[PDB]
Amino acid sequence: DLTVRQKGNKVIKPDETRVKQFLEGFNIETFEMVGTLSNAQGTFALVKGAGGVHRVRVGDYLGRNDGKVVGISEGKIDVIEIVPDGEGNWLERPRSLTLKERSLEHHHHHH
Repeated sequence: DLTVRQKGNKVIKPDETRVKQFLEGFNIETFEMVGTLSNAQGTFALVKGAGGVHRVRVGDYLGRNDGKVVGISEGKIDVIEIVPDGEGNWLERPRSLTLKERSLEHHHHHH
């Protein structure tokens, strides 16, 4: 196992050597929280994307921004994603994925 603590930023640039997951090739926002599981085994999160279903728990990663799992609720999932600062450096991006539901929004320019 490994510690999940982090002070400041300690962010790093993306590479073509790190773990290459099928879901890691798609945006983190494109995904939509489907459900959540909680039992003796622990707390897992169910999300849909890339034309399929995926399951990850605290510690795992998802999205091209390596969205790490930090929080898992019944109606929202807290995860830390990596995003650019605007010059070249990266930074942490705490985003919460709420359970899928009726909604709508336009698309973003920068991907």
